[PDB]
Amino acid sequence: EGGPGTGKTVVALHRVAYLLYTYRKQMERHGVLVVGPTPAFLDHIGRVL
Amino acid sequence: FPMMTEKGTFIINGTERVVVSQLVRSPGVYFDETIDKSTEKTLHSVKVIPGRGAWLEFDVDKRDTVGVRIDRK
Repeated sequence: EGGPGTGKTVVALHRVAYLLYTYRKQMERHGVLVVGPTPAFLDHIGRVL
Repeated sequence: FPMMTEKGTFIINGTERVVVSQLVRSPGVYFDETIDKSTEKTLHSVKVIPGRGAWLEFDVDKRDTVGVRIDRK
């Protein structure tokens, strides 16, 4: 949780990448569920993921 | 009680016979890993296999829950 303009989204995606590399044995077959408020936000995630 | 000769054989009705050693799976707890064809997920299971008695199996299924099968029920 952080005030606006702190880039929380990219930090969270970096955290996700770190988790999915470190524990790839336990998660790679299960995948990731990315939940977003609008389709445009999910397109943004698809761009920066 | 039939007795073994010095040659390692049994004389049964005058005929010389031999008893061969049988290779068998030992009783114990055996863990196994397989792939769920429906999801390609990795599932684990374990069987406790006794010399005599009911079987006891545990497993982690594709929905990430731990379950038990008792007496193959």
